[PDB]
Amino acid sequence: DHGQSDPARPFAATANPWASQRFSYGDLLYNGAYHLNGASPVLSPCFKFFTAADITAKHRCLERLIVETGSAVSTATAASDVQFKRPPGCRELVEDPC
Amino acid sequence: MDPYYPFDALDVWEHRRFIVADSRSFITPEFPRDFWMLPVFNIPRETAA
Amino acid sequence: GYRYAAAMVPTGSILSTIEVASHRRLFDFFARVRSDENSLY
Amino acid sequence: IRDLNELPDLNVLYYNGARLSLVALASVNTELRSLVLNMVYSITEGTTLILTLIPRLLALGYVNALLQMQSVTREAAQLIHPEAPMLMRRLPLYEALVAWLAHAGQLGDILALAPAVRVCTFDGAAVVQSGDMAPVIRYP
Amino acid sequence: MITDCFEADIAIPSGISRPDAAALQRCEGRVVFLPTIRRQLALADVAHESFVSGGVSPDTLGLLLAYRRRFPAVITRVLPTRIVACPVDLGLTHAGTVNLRNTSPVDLCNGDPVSLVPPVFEGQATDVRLESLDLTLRFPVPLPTPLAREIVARLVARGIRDLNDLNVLYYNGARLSLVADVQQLASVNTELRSLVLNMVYSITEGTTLILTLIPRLLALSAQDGYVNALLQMQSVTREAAQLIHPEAPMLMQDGERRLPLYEALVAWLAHAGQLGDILALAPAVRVCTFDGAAVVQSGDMAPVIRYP
Amino acid sequence: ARHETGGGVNFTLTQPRGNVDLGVGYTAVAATATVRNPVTDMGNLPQNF
Amino acid sequence: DLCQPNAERAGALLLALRHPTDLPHLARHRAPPGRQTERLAEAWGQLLEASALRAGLVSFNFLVAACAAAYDARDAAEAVRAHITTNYGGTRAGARLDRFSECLRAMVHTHVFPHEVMRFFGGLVSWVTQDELASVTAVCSGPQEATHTGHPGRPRSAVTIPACAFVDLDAELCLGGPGAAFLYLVFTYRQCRDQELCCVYVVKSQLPPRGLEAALERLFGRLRITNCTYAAFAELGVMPDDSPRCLHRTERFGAVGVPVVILEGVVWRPGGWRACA
Repeated sequence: DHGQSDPARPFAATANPWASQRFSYGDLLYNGAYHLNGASPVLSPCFKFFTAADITAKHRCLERLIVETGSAVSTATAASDVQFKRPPGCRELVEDPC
Repeated sequence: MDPYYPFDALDVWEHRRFIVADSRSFITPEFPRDFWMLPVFNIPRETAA
Repeated sequence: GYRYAAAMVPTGSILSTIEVASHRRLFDFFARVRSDENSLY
Repeated sequence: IRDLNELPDLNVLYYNGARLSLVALASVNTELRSLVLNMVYSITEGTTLILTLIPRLLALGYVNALLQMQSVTREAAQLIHPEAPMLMRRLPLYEALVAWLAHAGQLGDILALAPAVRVCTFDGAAVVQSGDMAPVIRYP
Repeated sequence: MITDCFEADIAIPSGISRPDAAALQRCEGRVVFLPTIRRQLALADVAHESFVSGGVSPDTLGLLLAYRRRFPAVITRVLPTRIVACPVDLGLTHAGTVNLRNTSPVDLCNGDPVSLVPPVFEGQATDVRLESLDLTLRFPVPLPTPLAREIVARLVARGIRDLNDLNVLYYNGARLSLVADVQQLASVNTELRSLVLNMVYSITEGTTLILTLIPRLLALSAQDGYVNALLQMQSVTREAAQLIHPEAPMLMQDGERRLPLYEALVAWLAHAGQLGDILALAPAVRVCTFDGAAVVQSGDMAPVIRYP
Repeated sequence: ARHETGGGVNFTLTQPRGNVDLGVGYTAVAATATVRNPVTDMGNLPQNF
Repeated sequence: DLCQPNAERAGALLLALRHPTDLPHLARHRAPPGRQTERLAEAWGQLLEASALRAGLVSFNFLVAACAAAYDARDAAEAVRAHITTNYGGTRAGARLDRFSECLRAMVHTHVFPHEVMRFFGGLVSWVTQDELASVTAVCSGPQEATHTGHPGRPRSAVTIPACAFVDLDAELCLGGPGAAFLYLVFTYRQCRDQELCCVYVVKSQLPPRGLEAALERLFGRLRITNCTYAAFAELGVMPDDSPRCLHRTERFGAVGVPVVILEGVVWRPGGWRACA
């Protein structure tokens, strides 16, 4: 919603038009929903920022959210040659501020 | 007067529940065609002329 | 559904004998076992 | 067969996403030549007994109407396409089906390649790689 | 044991004279066709009276066709009250070693598969008849399978002659002829139908690429002694290339992405390589004697291992 | 559990268990002290689509 | 992704698969001329993009609802589809259903047939799951009813099959004679221009495997005229009873009751496939 302020910095609606807004330039690329780069094994770092599905899903309990972001499951792999999206099997517990 | 066809006929088994790629058939009456008369239109006795 | 461990100690005995499947309508829970089924254990 | 007159492909096979090289060849073509001389022969005396017996009978009862309707643009077209570059004393037509079925049933035992071994891995990998050992049963 | 053997039991009836009882103990390892895999049967269900069709006795060529609708079982012990038999189609023994018996006049080698055949030979149609029970028993004949592929090949080929000699074999230098007999035209039409369906399905668009290579062969059997010994004296391709010069269609419909010859071989094996099993029945049994010899002679028992 | 392979014989052992965390409210804390080798070289590698 | 040992109870069939990346290349060669070779490369490519929303596994009850659009009563073919979209682990398995059946309808068109991919794995005795994956245990050979299930409270497990795939042949031919009964998997193909169906059947019979294709001529000669392989079967196991025993109940897969044929005392013996061109 760009008819509204920004919870972070309220006096503006957004820092970019080209990114924030639905169907922006960015969201077209980096929304996991549009499933654009889903072919390539290489990690896309920003995938978790623009993906609308994830954020809407997570619950709002703060008591709970803490405990998990100690045990959060990284999206990347440390055996990768370059860097890779995690193979579906393996898991690494990696605490995420983001 | 036989209509043209590429094929003669075949023998195929078809189960009821498993019918796939459905089709339809053609209906002929049960009486001999000697009772199925030639078409007739009676021209009225007079013309509007 | 039916507690076998209570059958090891019955309250009383049934003195009449009839093929029961006829009256199946009468019962809440009913089962026939041929010889032994693996559920009993 | 194509060396007996190959192809752009057919040197390449894919299994488990992996490439096979059947080339790795001059010895191999000399080596497997006797299967080729039996596979070429078993079809040629196979498909000339059919070509000399379907025009022989076209048996009239239900075998006639069942065959050519099922051979409509399948074999009856392929018959005249062969008999375009072909034709139609006594020929020994019935003594050769004996000699053909004995030979064709002989290669069926060879080229079957029956499995002697099944693999029921337990507490191990589902895929056993090259050089490694795989547990082997065949009986229940 | 329930999964390892399956001891199907033919019950013997009550009234049996001791000669007719001593006949069945002489039938220790024979072949008996079961209609089901029941554990309780009777000799009336085994014998030739259960084998005869409605009104009409089957001939030898039909006698094959009602074998393959049944279950071949080997008798293992003839008890005084019943007969114990083990079906081949499930699984033979715990250790998997059954004793058969060569009723044939043909010896076996080790590793020969064993296809069984009715009493086709001359002076051979030996049916143990129980006169106290009014039961004959056609015990079929175990053979090495290249005889059993050629014996069924003589019976079909004689049957097409009657829709308008051949009855003489050889095997290991032994001349043996089979019984020339009248044939039911209803049964031969089933064998005739199984050729035309199976031979036409083995014809593919790649076969005309192969038929262009026939003048290569007659050019080649004039050079190899191998191919000259391969074709035959009684071949057809040597005659159908001296009258016939074939040629291929020069280009194929999408002939680059697909393989025209490779699909012809696979279609040929699935219809013509299979064809010896479609007419006759299957060799579900072979011979692996342990320590005796390479050859089990006629009349003598031979151990048996299961065989695909 | 006895399941034979490779000519050998395997014995797998298992001890079923259960865990309840009988604290109410947070009973344990995990603090991060130091930092070892940062794994990923901090590079400049552009992405290709 | 595709199979769920959690939702499906102990005693179901399991079907293993091959490796998936051989699929887009073998469709380019085995296809008859005049068909789309690039259909399997894109239909399977939209299932990896649908199951993310590698020789895995597909269980039996998952496979029934994909071919449910080619079964006649169709009342219980939709009952299979009811408990899959609501109980299987995965977001929109019903979107995978209309994709994996589209994968299956891409198999028959691109001539890489589905019987050449599906491999019999054993019946379910136990399974140990985790994130994204599970350790499935089964019985590749033997009987069913006496397996160490893992729980010694319930060391029993019976075979369950939904009623759209279960086809007898003893009642349909008045064959009331007792004897041991055999079990068979049967596939049906239907090759037409963009009207292609799939069906999975599990046939019980007392017939020899040599005396089975004549019965496939009898019931499934209907698709033979429209089709040159039309059927492809495989052995499954043996009921060793002189009187083979069947039951017909409606088990509750979560909250949905599906009519399920119960088979009793099955001894598993696998086998190979067959083509009938």
